[PDB]
Amino acid sequence: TNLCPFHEVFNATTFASVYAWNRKRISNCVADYSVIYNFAPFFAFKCYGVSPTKLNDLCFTNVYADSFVIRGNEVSQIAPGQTGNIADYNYKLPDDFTGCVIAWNSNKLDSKPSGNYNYLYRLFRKSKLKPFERDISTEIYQAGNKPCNGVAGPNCYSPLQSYGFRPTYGVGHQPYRVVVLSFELLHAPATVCGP
Amino acid sequence: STIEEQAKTFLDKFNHEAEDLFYQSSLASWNYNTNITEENVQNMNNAGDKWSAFLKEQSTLAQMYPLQEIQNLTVKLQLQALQQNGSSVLSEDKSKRLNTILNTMSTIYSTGKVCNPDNPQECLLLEPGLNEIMANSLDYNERLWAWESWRSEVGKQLRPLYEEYVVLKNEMARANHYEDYGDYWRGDYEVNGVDGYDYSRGQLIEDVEHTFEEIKPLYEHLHAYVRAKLMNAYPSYISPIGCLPAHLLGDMWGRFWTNLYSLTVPFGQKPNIDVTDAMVDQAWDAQRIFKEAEKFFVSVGLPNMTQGFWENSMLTDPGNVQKAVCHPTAWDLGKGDFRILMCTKVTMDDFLTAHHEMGHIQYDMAYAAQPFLLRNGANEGFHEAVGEIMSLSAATPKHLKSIGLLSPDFQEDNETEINFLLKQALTIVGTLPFTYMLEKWRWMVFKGEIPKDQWMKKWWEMKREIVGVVEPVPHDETYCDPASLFHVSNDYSFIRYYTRTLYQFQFQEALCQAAKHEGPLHKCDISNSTEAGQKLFNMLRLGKSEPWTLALENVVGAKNMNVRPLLNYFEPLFTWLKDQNKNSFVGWSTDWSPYA
Amino acid sequence: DIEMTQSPSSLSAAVGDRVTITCRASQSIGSYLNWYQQKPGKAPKLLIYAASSLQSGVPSRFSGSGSGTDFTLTISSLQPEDFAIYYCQQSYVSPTYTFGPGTKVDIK
Amino acid sequence: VQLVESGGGLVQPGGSLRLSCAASGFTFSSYDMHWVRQTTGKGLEWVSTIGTAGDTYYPDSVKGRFTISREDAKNSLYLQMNSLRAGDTAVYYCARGDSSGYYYYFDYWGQGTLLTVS
Ligand SMILES: *[C@@H]1O[C@H](CO[C@@H]2O[C@@H](C)[C@@H](O)[C@@H](O)[C@@H]2O)[C@@H](O[C@@H]2O[C@H](CO)[C@@H](O)[C@H](O)[C@H]2NC(C)=O)[C@H](O)[C@H]1NC(C)=O
Ligand SMILES: *[C@@H]1O[C@H](CO)[C@@H](O[C@@H]2O[C@H](CO)[C@@H](O)[C@H](O)[C@H]2NC(C)=O)[C@H](O)[C@H]1NC(C)=O
Ligand SMILES: *[C@@H]1O[C@H](CO)[C@@H](O)[C@H](O)[C@H]1NC(C)=O
Ligand SMILES: *[C@@H]1O[C@H](CO)[C@@H](O)[C@H](O)[C@H]1NC(C)=O
Ligand SMILES: *[C@@H]1O[C@H](CO)[C@@H](O)[C@H](O)[C@H]1NC(C)=O
Ligand SMILES: *[C@@H]1O[C@H](CO)[C@@H](O)[C@H](O)[C@H]1NC(C)=O
Ligand SMILES: *[C@@H]1O[C@H](CO)[C@@H](O)[C@H](O)[C@H]1NC(C)=O
Ligand SMILES: [Zn+2]
Repeated sequence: TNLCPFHEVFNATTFASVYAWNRKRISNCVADYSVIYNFAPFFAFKCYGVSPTKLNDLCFTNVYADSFVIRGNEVSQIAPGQTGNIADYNYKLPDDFTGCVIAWNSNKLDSKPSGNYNYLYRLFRKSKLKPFERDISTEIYQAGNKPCNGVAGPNCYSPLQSYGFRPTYGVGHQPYRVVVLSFELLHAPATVCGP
Repeated sequence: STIEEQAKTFLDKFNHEAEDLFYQSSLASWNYNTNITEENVQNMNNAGDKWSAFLKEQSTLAQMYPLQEIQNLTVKLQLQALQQNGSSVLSEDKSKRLNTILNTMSTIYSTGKVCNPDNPQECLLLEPGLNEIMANSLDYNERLWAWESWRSEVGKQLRPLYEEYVVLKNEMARANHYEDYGDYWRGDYEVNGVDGYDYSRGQLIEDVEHTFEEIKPLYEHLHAYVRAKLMNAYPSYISPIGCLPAHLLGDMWGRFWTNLYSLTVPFGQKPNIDVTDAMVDQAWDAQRIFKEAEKFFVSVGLPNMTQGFWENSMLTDPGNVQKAVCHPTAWDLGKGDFRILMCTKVTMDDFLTAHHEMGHIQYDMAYAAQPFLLRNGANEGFHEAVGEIMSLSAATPKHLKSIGLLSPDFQEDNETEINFLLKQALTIVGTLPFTYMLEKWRWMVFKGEIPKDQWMKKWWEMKREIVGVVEPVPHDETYCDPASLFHVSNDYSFIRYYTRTLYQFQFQEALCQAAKHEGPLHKCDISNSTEAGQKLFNMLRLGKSEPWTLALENVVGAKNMNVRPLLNYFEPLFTWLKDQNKNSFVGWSTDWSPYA
Repeated sequence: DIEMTQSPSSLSAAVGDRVTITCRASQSIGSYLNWYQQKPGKAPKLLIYAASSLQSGVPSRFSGSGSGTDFTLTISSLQPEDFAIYYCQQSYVSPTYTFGPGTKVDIK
Repeated sequence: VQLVESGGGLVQPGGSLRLSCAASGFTFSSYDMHWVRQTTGKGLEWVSTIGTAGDTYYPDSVKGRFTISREDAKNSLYLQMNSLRAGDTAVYYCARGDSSGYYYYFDYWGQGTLLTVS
């Protein structure tokens, strides 16, 4: 085994925003999901298509790990066939998903008494999101029939809004770090898997 | 695009920029109520200023979306909340004058001083002092002196600046396309659009005057009993034929009749239920009280309270190191933050207060998922009702015997249980005519059908035909008797109390009927009844998203407000009163006047 | 959770007839659904996995057909040794697998 | 292959039991075990899951209340129940899980045991 990074995605000092979310293409070693079951209690462990118990023995061509921070009540939105603010505008999951979703609370690390406004998410967009494709933009979203020429104001809003996490928030409004694992196969010979 | 979707994109941005600016202000207010310092005041003021500026900007911006072109009955309510101009249509030179008048009223009421017509080194203010002398005193002349003195100095210097207040607020009401300023206040009892559930503003002017007709017998018999039992306390001061003096009701204005209990006890041989000694014997503390109340709430079906509640909420007075305002308050800071501020002492009164306050936190928790503008009670009389019900069930002897506060025999004799219904009738029944009187007078003084010169000719005329109270000494026109009250001096709608008393007992009867309770209604403990909790939760979750008619129907099954549950709850008391009023006189004449 | 519903509530047939029971899901589940038999007085037994595959041991008279959301289980010939309750359960969402309310097959 | 349950009885509310399931005829070190309960009307319901390498899974209902553990010394699976409520009255079965690839199922259930509260 070469220990291709799983202790880096979960132990990163700084995560990404909802509309950014870092995508890591991990297929380089023998998978060691034993550490996944450890590292604090999990608010959710909802592997789809594959039983969580019988991981650690299955040959996967390419693993995709996506990480971002959201609030608690939106954690249930990271699932196939779900409609919501995060699903329709920030992060979309296909209906034929084969992977896992792991969420854990991060009030101690990702919250400040004054407020953490470094985390952003999109709220308004002309059209919805196709599965697994990003959109980073700052153009003013036209809400009427008068072009604003890139100037905020009436019927012309900025698409990104900040969270503002504070330690005294409730469970549903607390920061939650989410790692989603996506699996797929290709015609290339399988080499990235255990003995 | 369409105007239908140009309002959703505005409220979606509003609901995210409002929560953050409301939480900051709420946290600042909590910090100021924990420490009373100088930095805390500045932080609170800054947060409040930012919140007010944001609300004003959004109210000015939101006017571009006409009401007639929008139809969902959910966005429309939020637009109604946001599009209210308020005190902004008036000229800039009039809003400042109105605010100055309001601040002058607040300062005049707060800084009260009678000083007694004697050595001016002995000055007694209202709280404490005047409230104490009206609560635990038996003298006639002293009570009359205090009653006249409070409304002499304060009342004279409060009426001349009340007329301009009325004129300016009526002008603002006309500017907001309303009829009067009273019609403005009867606006939270208005619903349009949903067929079969409409309730016009004027229809309230019927219901309050339709449900009050059949409360007249019970209150008349209670009034007769109180007068008979006060005959001996003040022998040559009250006549059996009619009304009673307003300075002998144990309260400064006669809002509550609780303090007369010690003078009107049914049977003084045996005491009332008081678990105060048991708290000391079993070493009770604040945390135990709150855990017991939480267990009571869980036994019905409602959930626990969050871990943040037990750690971020102060439950005992810190002491001399800090300065805290000891006043039981339930705080819904938003974003999952619920707290309770109360200086707890071992007493049954605090035991029940832990229950009214925990009710508001549960009712606040119920509608936490609704939009920001709809996160409130369906009307103004639903939050203090889903809170006074729990207290009733907690006070029940069965609940106290099921947790270990009384010796487990405690024969529930009818000799004693009638001592508990009368005490609650001295606070719940004795306030409804007062509220109806005050609200009616305020409504028809805003209406314009009571001239300026007849402001105080009609105030004491209503209190003779609706309530049984009469002035001790003549009051000329220059006085202002209502202005002495906290609510008249400031700006607070006062009819919410009536509409509450009449909702809490409806909800209690519905819950007890759902709990398969057999027997009298006052012996009803809704504990260990999941169906009652579910029935209550179906209403607590709605909030303002749906008309209060449907919310009331979800639990009661009646379209509108009713008083029959209230009369059923007091049926044994009413029967006893009938039994013991056979030799007395029931009813009051117009007046003989304490002055002659 | 993904609810599962079954139709019909009850079914009556004689020996040799063909009986079909349909199972409906709330969300798309692909081919992740399995079939169980609950002969009274005993424990449930696996009949068909992968919504089409025939488990080793069960008679071939049982057939599972479906793809997507709505699935069907059909017994071509009914026999007296079939009075039981049949359940459809999901495998797409783990480990919170949820069962259906079962079906009544009264032999008469 | 056989699975035998034990631990049935009556308990007052707030009590605790330690139910056991003994499996024979195969290798316990490979397959994974599940506890599934059945009530009249509500139907079968998954209660607990244990796998090969020290992982435990519970529903939202029975969370922080069940402590499933296994010992491979004598091929026995244990389940400890505390703070039992009135809704835990059911018949409990211990089942074995297996997959022919991506598709997972329960192979064998056994006999079961009864639990009731008063
Ligand atoms: C509310 O119920 C609890 C629990 O009682 C159980 O549930 C009931 C629905 C019923 O089925 C009872 O038979 C059950 O035992 C009561 O708590 C118990 O009260 C009894 C009083 O005889 C006491 O002996 C037990 O120790 C209590 N158990 C505890 C505290 O865990 C409670 O008294 C009921 N509340 C009432 C009656 O107001
Ligand atoms: C709130 O006040 C604004 C003005 O400050 C009102 O807007 C005007 O409404 C009148 C009514 O017909 C129009 O003629 C004007 O064109 C509007 N704009 C201005 C700048 O005057 C608004 O109608 C008021 N809202 C309510 C509910 O009364
Ligand atoms: C994560 O990083 C911290 C800090 O170095 C370390 O103490 C901890 O052991 C790491 N976690 C894991 C699972 O390695
Ligand atoms: C509130 O009072 C406590 C009492 O010691 C003090 O420690 C704390 O700093 C005060 N809070 C603020 C914001 O000053
Ligand atoms: C009203 O708005 C809500 C909020 O999204 C929406 O769900 C509902 O469908 C709307 N009403 C109608 C009739 O479309
Ligand atoms: C509520 O809290 C008590 C004690 O903390 C606990 O026993 C009970 O299970 C809790 N209720 C729920 C529904 O979790
Ligand atoms: C209470 O019950 C007794 C028992 O018969 C009865 O005599 C009495 O009239 C009842 N009422 C009062 C007020 O004592
Ligand atoms: Zn209150």
